[PDB]
Amino acid sequence: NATRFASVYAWNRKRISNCVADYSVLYNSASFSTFKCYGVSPTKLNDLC
Amino acid sequence: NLDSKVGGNYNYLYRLFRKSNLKPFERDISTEIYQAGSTPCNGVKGFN
Repeated sequence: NATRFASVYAWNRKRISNCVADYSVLYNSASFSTFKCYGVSPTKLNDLC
Repeated sequence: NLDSKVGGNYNYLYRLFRKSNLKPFERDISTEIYQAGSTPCNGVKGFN
C-alpha cells in the first residue's frame, strides 16, 4: 500500500523478522489480481515458522 | 527399455493430492475431483 515502489532493477530488499505473519487476510481481501505459490500451499504457511 | 515411451506414458495413473493421509490397509480407487489441500477451493481447478 506504499505510495511509490522501487524500479525493477532498483528493487529494495526488506528483511522481516520477529513478528507474526498472517496470510489469511491478504488471501480473503481480494486485493490481488493473481495469487500463486511455488512448492508450498498458502494455507500451510499459517502452521509454518 | 519397455514401458517408457517418447513424450511420456500417461497410461499409468497415480494420486498426487489428497485431503488426509490414508491408514495402513486402506486404499483409494476414486478418480473423482477432490480438494487438493486445506485451501477452500472446493476441489475445482485453480486457487493453487
